[PDB]
Amino acid sequence: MRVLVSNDDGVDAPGIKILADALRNAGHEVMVVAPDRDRSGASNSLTLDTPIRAKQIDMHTYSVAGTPTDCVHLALTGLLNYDPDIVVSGINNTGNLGDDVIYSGTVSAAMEGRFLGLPAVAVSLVTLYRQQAPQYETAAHAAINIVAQLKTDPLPADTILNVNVPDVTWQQMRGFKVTRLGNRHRSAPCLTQTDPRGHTIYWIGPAGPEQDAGPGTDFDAVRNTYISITPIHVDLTRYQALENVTRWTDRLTAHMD
Amino acid sequence: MRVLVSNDDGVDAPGIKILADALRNAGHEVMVVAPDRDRSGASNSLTLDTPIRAKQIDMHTYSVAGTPTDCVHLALTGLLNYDPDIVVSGINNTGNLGDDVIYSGTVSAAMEGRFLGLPAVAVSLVTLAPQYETAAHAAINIVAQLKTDPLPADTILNVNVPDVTWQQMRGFKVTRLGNRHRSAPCLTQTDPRGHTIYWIGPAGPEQDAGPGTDFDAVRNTYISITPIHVDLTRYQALENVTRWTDRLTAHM
Ligand SMILES: [Mn+2]
Ligand SMILES: [Mn+2]
Repeated sequence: MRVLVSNDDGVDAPGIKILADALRNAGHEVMVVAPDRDRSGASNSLTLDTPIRAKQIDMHTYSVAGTPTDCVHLALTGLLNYDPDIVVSGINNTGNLGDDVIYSGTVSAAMEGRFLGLPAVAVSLVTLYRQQAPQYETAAHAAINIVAQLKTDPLPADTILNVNVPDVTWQQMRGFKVTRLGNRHRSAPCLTQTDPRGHTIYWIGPAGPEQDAGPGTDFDAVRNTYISITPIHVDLTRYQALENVTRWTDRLTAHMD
Repeated sequence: MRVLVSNDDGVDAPGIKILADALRNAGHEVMVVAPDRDRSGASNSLTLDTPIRAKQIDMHTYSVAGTPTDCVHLALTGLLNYDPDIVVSGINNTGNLGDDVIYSGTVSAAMEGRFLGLPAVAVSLVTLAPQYETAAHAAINIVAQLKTDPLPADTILNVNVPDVTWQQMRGFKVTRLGNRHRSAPCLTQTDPRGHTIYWIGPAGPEQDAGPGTDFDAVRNTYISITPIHVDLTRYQALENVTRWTDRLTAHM
């Protein structure tokens, strides 16, 4: 099939190079459009006030000076003469779990893919301890299997998949599981120290034992050497609360003017 | 009741000062913790690699050099001997509609307060002499209503206000999120030097902003209220994916 590939670490990242090579060996056609450098640390929204620069690296690669949402949007609206069937973002050098997903760069690229009517998948690697080469080939192998399964057995396509792969060899993996998002921000206290000049500074400390990381969550599966799969929303409207708020607003109207 | 106020425009912004004064005149207790500069245009994630600095301006005001999420988090984890009942963010100088909400700085503050177990509301002004007094009058009425009539507290209210006088306002309406940028083509132009540049085109031919949306409400001079998610987990799809994953495993 015809696949598009993007990320948020940059076009020169080793994670995006291995992912692309694995797909071509499977018999797919792959185009790549990625940022010129690491974009993590800035806003994810679209640029509308200024024009955007772009240059070509090779016959299959384009470099873009902007956000990862700009990359996917332009590629499907006239930048190229190419009609893909699916969008894949990755592979990230750091995991994306729990309540950190909403502001993730890797996820943002897949989000823009579904807005235009295409199923999308996000893939991350769970590394630890910041000369050991990461197991990128392991994450790539899991990607080519999910894609081939979506081809024959499609999904309702009103959802995107978030995937996290443990940093080990394939022979040590234990299997696949479907999980939910957990929480961690609640159990993070603050700290107080002094700089070399004697001014008070503040740190955000580590997580405590009272965190939501029990059985059923994505945090629990990755610690037991399992691959996590979590379906997430695409529309932030809570429809199951509309009828109640409407009656709540009716009372507010009569109490005022 | 006790209220915690924050924003993303700045601690010296006129929008946050009027909001705070109106709440105190209503009989509530107010404490302000806001960013030091107009940091509208950066990431909203928590800071973990570097320490954060903070200064106390007066009796009820703190200036923080970090994201609006850093403001709310620190204020509820030991910075203050204060136990608020609700968090309010605003008032923003522009609007927040459609698919611009997910990456909004104003919303990010209200989002963090919910993770710590507190109800939150975001307020924005739809600017096309700003009418901040009109938005402030609408805020105090909603706050007082929440005390007597509580909500399931698994949702956040997103509020937008038209830029007119109170005498011209027509009422309140419950809406849903619309859309405007899912059909904007790519345009090709040249810079004064000869290079090639690309613009993202304006709103396309057919957009999703009809009856019921949040765009349509403010265009006809109404106040929009939209309940939004906090947990991005789609529980209504866990059944199909499970069976789908089983067939994936059974492919050897
Ligand atoms: Mn990254
Ligand atoms: Mn702002």
